[PDB]
Amino acid sequence: MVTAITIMALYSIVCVVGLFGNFLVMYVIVRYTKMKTATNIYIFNLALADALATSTLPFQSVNYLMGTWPFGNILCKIVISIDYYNMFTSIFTLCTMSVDRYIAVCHPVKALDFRTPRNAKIVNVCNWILSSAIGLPVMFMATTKYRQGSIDCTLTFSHPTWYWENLLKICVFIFAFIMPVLIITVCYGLMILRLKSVRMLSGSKEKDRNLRRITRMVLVVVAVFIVCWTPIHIYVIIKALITIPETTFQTVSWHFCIALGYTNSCLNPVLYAFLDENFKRCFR
Amino acid sequence: LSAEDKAAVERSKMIDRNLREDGEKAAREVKLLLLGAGESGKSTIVKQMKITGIVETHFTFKDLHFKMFDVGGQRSERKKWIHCFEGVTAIIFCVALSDYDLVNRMHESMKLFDSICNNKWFTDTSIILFLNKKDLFEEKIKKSPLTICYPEYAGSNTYEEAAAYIQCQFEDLNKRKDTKEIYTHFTCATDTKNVQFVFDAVTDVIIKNNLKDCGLF
Amino acid sequence: VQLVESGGGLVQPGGSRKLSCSASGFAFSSFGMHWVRQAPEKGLEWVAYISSGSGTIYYADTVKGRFTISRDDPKNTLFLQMTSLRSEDTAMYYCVRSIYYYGSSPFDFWGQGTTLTVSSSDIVMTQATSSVPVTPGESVSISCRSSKSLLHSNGNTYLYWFLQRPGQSPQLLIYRMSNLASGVPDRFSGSGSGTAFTLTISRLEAEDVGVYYCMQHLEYPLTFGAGTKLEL
Amino acid sequence: DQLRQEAEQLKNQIRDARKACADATLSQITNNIDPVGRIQMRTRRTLRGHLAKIYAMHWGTDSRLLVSASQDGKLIIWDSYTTNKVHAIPLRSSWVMTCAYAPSGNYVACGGLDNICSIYNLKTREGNVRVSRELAGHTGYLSCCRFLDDNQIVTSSGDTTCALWDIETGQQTTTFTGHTGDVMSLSLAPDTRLFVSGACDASAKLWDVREGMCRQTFTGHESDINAICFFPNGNAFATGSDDATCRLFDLRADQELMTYSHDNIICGITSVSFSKSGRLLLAGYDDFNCNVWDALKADRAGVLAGHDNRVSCLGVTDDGMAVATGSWDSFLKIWN
Amino acid sequence: IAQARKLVEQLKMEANIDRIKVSKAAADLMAYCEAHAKEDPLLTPVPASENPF
Ligand SMILES: CCC(=O)N(CCCCCNC(=N)N)C1CCN(CCc2ccccc2)CC1
Repeated sequence: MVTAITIMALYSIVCVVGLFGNFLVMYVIVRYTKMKTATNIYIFNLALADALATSTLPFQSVNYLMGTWPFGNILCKIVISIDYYNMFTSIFTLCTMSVDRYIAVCHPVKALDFRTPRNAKIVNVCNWILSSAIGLPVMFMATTKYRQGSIDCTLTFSHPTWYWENLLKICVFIFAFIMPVLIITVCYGLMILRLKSVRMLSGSKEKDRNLRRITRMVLVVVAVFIVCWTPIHIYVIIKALITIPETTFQTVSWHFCIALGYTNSCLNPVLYAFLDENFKRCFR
Repeated sequence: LSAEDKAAVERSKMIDRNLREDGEKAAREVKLLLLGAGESGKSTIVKQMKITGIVETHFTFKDLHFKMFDVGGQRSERKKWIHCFEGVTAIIFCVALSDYDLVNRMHESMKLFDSICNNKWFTDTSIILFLNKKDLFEEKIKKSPLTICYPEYAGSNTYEEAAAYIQCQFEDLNKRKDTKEIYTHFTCATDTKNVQFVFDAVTDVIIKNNLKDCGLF
Repeated sequence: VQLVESGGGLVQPGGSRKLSCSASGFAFSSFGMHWVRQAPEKGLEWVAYISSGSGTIYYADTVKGRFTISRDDPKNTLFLQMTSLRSEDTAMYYCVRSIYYYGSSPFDFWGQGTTLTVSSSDIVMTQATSSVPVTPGESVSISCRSSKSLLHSNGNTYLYWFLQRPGQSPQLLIYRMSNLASGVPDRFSGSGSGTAFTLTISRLEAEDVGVYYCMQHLEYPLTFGAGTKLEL
Repeated sequence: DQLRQEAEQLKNQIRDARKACADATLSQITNNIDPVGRIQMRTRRTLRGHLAKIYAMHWGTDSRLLVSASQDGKLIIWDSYTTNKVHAIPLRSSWVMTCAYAPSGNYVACGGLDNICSIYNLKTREGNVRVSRELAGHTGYLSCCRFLDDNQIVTSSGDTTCALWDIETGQQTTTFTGHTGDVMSLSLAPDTRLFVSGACDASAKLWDVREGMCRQTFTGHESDINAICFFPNGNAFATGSDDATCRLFDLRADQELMTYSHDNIICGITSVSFSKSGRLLLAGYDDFNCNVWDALKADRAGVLAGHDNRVSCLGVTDDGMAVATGSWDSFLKIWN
Repeated sequence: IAQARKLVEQLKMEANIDRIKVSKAAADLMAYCEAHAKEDPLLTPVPASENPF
């Protein structure tokens, strides 16, 4: 099973890169800048959520390598719950940052009222609460069932399995892909439309170059989100609607999609922090 | 452990939250340093916006609270207190268009603008530039040529051409043209459009500051 | 400054009555306020307390739950709401100002007090000399004996000395066992260590004879002393 | 108008008279004693309540409370032992360049770009801090204020003059007009019978509060003097300047003893203070960190690097137990 | 032009000062530093028993 070893190596390298980048971002944030502004608060929260999410990855890697869960019921519950929790926290932090920048650019006189560090902390805590609203039912539902020879972790408890599992899939698809994509796309599109008219970003070669760089960065962020989050949701829906016989190709495609999903967690520190112009100035 | 100091800590926390509330209320404000040459049109623009070392002027336009600091009343070295105003949102520089043939005075305003436009503290504080006394400019160009002040001026002695030349000469004085803006407006005495121009420039500066804070800029 | 009283009168036991203390003459929103009562046959006793901004409220065990203390900062008025009164609550309720910061002088001003009548781990201090007659000019010593070490870790012995003139509200004489209050003549003096305290008066005269009380502030509930009485 | 020649002649006479007395430099005398070695100082407390840059501070004579003035229009009084805030005074004008805490602890003073030394009354009934008096009469920004007692106060404004006020009456009793530049600092001798003012003409002066005459003038700098502080003995002082050079003068010899400079230091000095015994010499820089100069060997003895911006103010308690350095970072650390 | 006379008279008054030789003043400063170096809680770090911070 060379493909299995390749999948394990891919999982391990994704986890290592994500951990390293996230931890370096948290280090730079906590020593040099020291969370003095709302944007640094959001970047720190996103990096923390992504690091927690990618710390889950090698557990799944060893689970796939051994074909069973050896870590026990408590560890299964905590791993699954923090995986879902960190996914939701990362998604909602991305959406919050998009809305924050939209308000900063399109409603500046009111962004004076809103965009304070205290309001940033309040919104952060609220987002962690909304993420707990789905991270808790994993505590309420997850269990390490046993098969004839296999041991797997599932998230189905109530008798209406067809209702409940499909409801969970629809809820995650709607409140993790459709709504976040719509909100970040709308916010960033409106922000760029407004920035096309600012005097500081129009009227000369270098000013228009700066505007072009800003819109390139925004498009890169949105495109990375789409590319790293669409395949996994599409695959989940297709598998939920298709018999999809369990051959090697299905497993390889699923693990490739999962690696792509965690690629967002590994790339967010680079896009949001290492291209944060404050970080660039501190690094140059 | 903290026998009576519990109430002291409670008072400390109460006055701390009062400090935080006052700090937020002050961050809502937007400040504008005011400068200019001697007997310029600064008092005029103060009178346009209806609102003994420095004089602070507070006024509100379209749910925005402006504070204006007239500092020209301090007869001391400018290099020592000019770092107090670092972080001011913009600078409102007043230049009289009718003082190109008085004493030279236009050159004094130009050298002041050069000296406090390339300042180490105001390296990114965008300057809002006013040019008062357009009517006297119209009166005097027809009889006093602009070559009195600018001997190299090769152009027609019309109000529009001379005004554009003076505006370009003033906007040529910022060395870092890719860092700070210089908004220009010829002060008109109707419909309070001057405060509208100030509002637009301040909104642009607020947008730029928000972009810098967010990291996009 | 000025603190007034309102809400007294004879009350049928088991009823309810509200006492109002409206302050006029100081920044009421910055002072914590206490209620202190004095039974006709007894001495001062602590009742309740509110911090500045109503962030902390304490009650004595004998009135805990039954009573309710509240303040109206915009109106500059302090309310004590008593429910289910009993015959032991007949007293005269003083309204005490108190501000807490480093170097402050809490309990400095005492209201005139209302005289409500009802028909029909606690640091205990003793004052053995219940009364003593003297003459003007004599140097007189009054001693207070605590029951717990009042000397906190930070070196501040929390003990206060009050003086109650005949038919008057008590006034602060000494705060933290050594510091004189604002306006108190420099003849008064206080000294001693934990659990052993002394008030010394030199060249005593008239209009200084009354009942001298001894309070701690180390931890609630605040406890007064029996009160040494001077007389001519 | 030939008296300029006479002025030059007396300047040359003064130079020759204070040149004859130069038997030996203080470094030559002091080279024989052992150095104080590296001194570790750590931030015991950090006082974080100011939202703008801090331009001044001052310790109480009890060496526990300190008042700090920032541009956010606040004059906070801290209890340094427990970090609690004792008072938070809202200022009339948020443009404040100095503050002073009275020796008795009753009063505080505060001034700035408004040309007014407004003094505040702390220990009063009503439990609030109320403006006791607003001393007006300066035609330039105040740079430093120091209390002689609860009765009098000496200011130093940007109108090139220092003045002595009578707080109760509010009117100047003495005026010191000998400078030719902005008076950016001021320091009272321990006996408060004479003080020194550092001006932007690169020359300190030795004033007499009783008469109002400049006894001695100490030149030797190359740029504006930003700070000054008497030696605890009361017979010497050290001045900070914009040329990254701090030098220790001497009233009795009427000269400059040595200079505290280093080639790696090019940032000017914003504040100077002395340790309790005078052996050390703290000095704040624009380079965001302080330097503990050895006042007798001219060598360094440590660095106090904990700030993210210019340390505009710096002060050693009267018992010498701590050093408080407030910076434009809007944090006011306390070293030891 | 009275400032000329003001300056020359002030310089004349400042000239009549009994200077002390630099060695004596330097020795006095050194003596003060040595005598009071024991009561200097910044030079010699006192232990945390009497260090209020
Ligand atoms: C619809 C998406 C989905 O099903 N999952 C999330 C995809 C992971 C990407 C996370 N990216 C990020 N936080 N930035 C689930 C995939 C499967 N895992 C399974 C958790 C598990 C399974 C077995 C053993 C241990 C843990 C849950 C999330």
